Amino acid sequence: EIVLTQSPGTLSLSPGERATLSCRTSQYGSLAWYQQRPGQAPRLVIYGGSSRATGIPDRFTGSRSGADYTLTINRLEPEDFGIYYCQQYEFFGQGTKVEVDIKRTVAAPSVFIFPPSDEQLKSGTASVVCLLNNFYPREAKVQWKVDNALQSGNSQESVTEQDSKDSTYSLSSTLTLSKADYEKHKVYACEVTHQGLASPVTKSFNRGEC
Amino acid sequence: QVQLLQSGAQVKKTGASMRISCKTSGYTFLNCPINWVRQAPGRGLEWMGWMKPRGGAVNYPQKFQGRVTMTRDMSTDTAFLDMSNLRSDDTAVYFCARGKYCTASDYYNWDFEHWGRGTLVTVSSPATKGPSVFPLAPSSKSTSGGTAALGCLVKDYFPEPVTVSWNSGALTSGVHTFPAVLQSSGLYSLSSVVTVPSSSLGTQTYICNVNHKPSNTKVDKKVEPKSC
Amino acid sequence: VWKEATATLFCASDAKAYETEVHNVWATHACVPTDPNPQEVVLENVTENFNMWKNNMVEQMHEDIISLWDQSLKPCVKLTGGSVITQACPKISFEPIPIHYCAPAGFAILKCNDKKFNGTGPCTNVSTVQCTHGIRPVVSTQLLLNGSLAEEEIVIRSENIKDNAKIIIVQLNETVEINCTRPNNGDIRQAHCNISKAKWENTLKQIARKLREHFKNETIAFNQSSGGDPEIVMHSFNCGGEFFYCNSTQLFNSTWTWNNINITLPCRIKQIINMWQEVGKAMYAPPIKGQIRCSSNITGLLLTRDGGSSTNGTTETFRPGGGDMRDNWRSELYKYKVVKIE
Ligand SMILES: *[C@@H]1O[C@H](CO)[C@@H](O)[C@H](O)[C@H]1NC(C)=O
Ligand SMILES: *[C@@H]1O[C@H](CO)[C@@H](O)[C@H](O)[C@H]1NC(C)=O
Ligand SMILES: *[C@@H]1O[C@H](CO)[C@@H](O)[C@H](O)[C@H]1NC(C)=O
Ligand SMILES: *[C@@H]1O[C@H](CO)[C@@H](O)[C@H](O)[C@H]1NC(C)=O
Ligand SMILES: *[C@@H]1O[C@H](CO)[C@@H](O)[C@H](O)[C@H]1NC(C)=O
Ligand SMILES: *[C@@H]1O[C@H](CO)[C@@H](O)[C@H](O)[C@H]1NC(C)=O
Ligand SMILES: *[C@@H]1O[C@H](CO)[C@@H](O)[C@H](O)[C@H]1NC(C)=O
Repeated sequence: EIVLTQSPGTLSLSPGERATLSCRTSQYGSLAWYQQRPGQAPRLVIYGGSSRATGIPDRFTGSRSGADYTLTINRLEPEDFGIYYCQQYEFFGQGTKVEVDIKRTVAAPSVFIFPPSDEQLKSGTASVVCLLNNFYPREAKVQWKVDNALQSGNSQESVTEQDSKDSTYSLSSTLTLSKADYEKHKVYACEVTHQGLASPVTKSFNRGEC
Repeated sequence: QVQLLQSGAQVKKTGASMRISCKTSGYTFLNCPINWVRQAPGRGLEWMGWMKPRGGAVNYPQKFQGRVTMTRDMSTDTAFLDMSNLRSDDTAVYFCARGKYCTASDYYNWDFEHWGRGTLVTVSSPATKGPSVFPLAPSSKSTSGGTAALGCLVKDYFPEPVTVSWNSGALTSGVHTFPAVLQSSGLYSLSSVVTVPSSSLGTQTYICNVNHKPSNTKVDKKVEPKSC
Repeated sequence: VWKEATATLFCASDAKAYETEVHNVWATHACVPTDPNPQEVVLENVTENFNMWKNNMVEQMHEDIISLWDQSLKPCVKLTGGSVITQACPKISFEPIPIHYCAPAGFAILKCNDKKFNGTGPCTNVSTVQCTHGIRPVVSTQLLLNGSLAEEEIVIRSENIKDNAKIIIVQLNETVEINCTRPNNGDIRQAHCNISKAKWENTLKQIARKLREHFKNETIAFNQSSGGDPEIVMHSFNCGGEFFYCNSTQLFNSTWTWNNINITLPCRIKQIINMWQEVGKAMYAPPIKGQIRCSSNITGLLLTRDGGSSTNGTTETFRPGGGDMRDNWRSELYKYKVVKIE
């Protein structure tokens, strides 16, 4: 009965900057804004389009211009990271992701490649692991190559949160193959792209030789 | 202080039924509706309906009608959510929510100031399985500048979670334990890695301690350089 | 002029001192006689604001009906707060009588005379009254019985029609008779309700038209209760001191797009009931022998609109609502407000 259109999909900013979140609705109804941090329940930020909820500081503001509603977050803090949803009655917008973290100097990932263990091969499966360690900012690209063939959709990646000591991220990428398919190829490689690297970095091994 | 206490996480088989609870305190339970809002992994917020503790009156959207039942226990100030014929899609965090404005004579349902912590419900055909722990061996070519990387692959387990520690907690510096990924097989997998001085590889022992409580699987795996 | 106040009103009725009937007994001690010559003063060039949803008269009436039920009803077993009490449960004489609420000295009751009044905001035709009209404290769900009719056309009343969590109070402009009977001598708890099918359906067609004013060019559907206590899923009411629970599915099963037989509702006389006056459970003795029969006028209904989206769109679903007895008092007290003459 009410479609709420949120824009943009993602906002990538630094602390102290201003975040402008948009919500479009052509329908009547008191509009609310929610902040949802990872692994947490949503928190009411704005209600009635422009009023601040309990404990919400003055740097968060809500405004309306006809069908266009805006949530502005001034002087961004790392704790403002999360997904923001708008709402009218029982209907929610699809959300806008706000990416903000603790700033540090650009750090290129240290890349490591791990062949499948002899133990895993005996069980009939082969997992090849590529580690992108201690990098900053978050944005990193991994490309798998098996005898120069670009692997598309058969790998899964996982990323850690900012490191307990140095505020960096680490990423692991796992390429899954059967033992039969693994034994049919020689060169296993992972190409890494990051702003800390002037040119992409490739780490590789040839199956059987070490 | 208004409080919404939700029941523990649940792991369900496809086609099963579930019952989640929300125990309220800090206000007169009778006064306003309880709402249920779900969130599928990596997806938005979806209202499942409201229930009024006064008479147990309900309101469900068409999509949830015939499959969702919202009830309450007035003696314990508890709201319940029942769901039948669970599908894989029903995997979500289920939240109970209450409006900001609530008096003995008036309320506004929709401004959700009060939320429970959420109840994770995982719906799947796979059964409880302990993980296989494989080493991520430190190599000669896979080493630089005095530091070497090593780790362990904690593969093919169900359900979540698994915890990983190194050398019974004695090793913390340089440890990275990655969030688990759900494989196309329906089983979970994760890796934990550590960077150590390459000079210590022949004098220091590296053991990853893996614990999968739902299957009672505890493994201490020694990770060492591959003998060539 | 005058200021909106919360004064302690007094009550008046035509209660009979010889009657053993429960409402008559309560009113003989709590009320004064009805004014033989009541004076109504129509006010010229006066616009006053009324709000049926924030009316303190509703709260006072609610308190009076709770006390009436508490001192009158005789349950075998009562469960409140985890504790149970057993007592003698003889049958009683139960039939609501009209009760008038009156303003004391220094106070007046303002009456809204706007025939199309929606329940909130301004009203141009206002009059000062000493007492309200006679209100029957009818405890029923889904259907409002033996109340007052809308003077012109059907009136739909909601604090906010666009908010599905807000109750919709419908006031009919023509009565629809509901004949209820527990036949003389089989199943002592089996009962039924008869309603003219053609009268009810034409009423539903006109309710759909009034609802469509807030939901332009949309299909209006009436569906059965989505759930809750038996008191709210079914049309519940009193008849000869017995608690009747009627399956209302047949009354709410129609779709209305932009375009003499009876409906027989299956009923049951229940002994285990969820109390409306307070949180608890009450148990009554089995029903009395002979024919238990009463005829009532449906003068309104309580509806809840379905929330969320629909697969097809262009259709709004309405289901019988309830839960709060304050809405039954509100359906009659909507046109009044208490004001201080000072
Ligand atoms: C309302 O009517 C529709 C068909 O018009 C039906 O599918 C639905 O079950 C009814 N309401 C419920 C959920 O009982
Ligand atoms: C009732 O009518 C008045 C006067 O036209 C208007 O101000 C008010 O908003 C209406 N109430 C509702 C609930 O729409
Ligand atoms: C009011 O009653 C008349 C009959 O006296 C009827 O024609 C009219 O349609 C009623 N109003 C509504 C909206 O049902
Ligand atoms: C509901 O109405 C339909 C007409 O669309 C009718 O076929 C059916 O018998 C009704 N169900 C009941 C209440 O028996
Ligand atoms: C409808 O019910 C009334 C009693 O409430 C009865 O007099 C009448 O004959 C019934 N109509 C039919 C067709 O049976
Ligand atoms: C039942 O309906 C008929 C009309 O069909 C009406 O005359 C009669 O008075 C109603 N029953 C009672 C007990 O009043
Ligand atoms: C409606 O009024 C009639 C006549 O006073 C009475 O017999 C009937 O029981 C009343 N209905 C209810 C539910 O009080």
